[PDB]
Amino acid sequence: GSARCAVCEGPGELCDLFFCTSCGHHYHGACLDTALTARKRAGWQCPECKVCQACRKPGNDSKMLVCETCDKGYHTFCLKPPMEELPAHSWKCKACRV
Amino acid sequence: TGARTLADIKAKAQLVKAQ
Ligand SMILES: [Zn+2]
Ligand SMILES: [Zn+2]
Ligand SMILES: [Zn+2]
Ligand SMILES: [Zn+2]
Repeated sequence: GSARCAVCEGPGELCDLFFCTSCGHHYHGACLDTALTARKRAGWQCPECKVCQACRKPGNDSKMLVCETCDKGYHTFCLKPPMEELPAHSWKCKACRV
Repeated sequence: TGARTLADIKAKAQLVKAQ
């Protein structure tokens, strides 16, 4: 299966690209702006089917914080430590922060 | 550094996808 890029259109090998498990299609880091890491290399749910780690529902992209290194979804209104507002800075794991 | 995190990742995805 070519599993061409989900959002960019183009064929690619299945090993050096992020392969979404649910969707079945892989994609380049540049297209979705995802850092190349072993955790995501295995295959992280692309933003097209991402879910909150609290309610397991998508949407609220501007109000949802996603980890740069690992794949985790945090809702500004129901994340692990709930916040009263949207952080002006980045809110992800320490490694994710950098 | 801004909420560009998922905001830029998924929202831009819509721009390139919907395009
Ligand atoms: Zn691509
Ligand atoms: Zn997916
Ligand atoms: Zn993280
Ligand atoms: Zn949530």
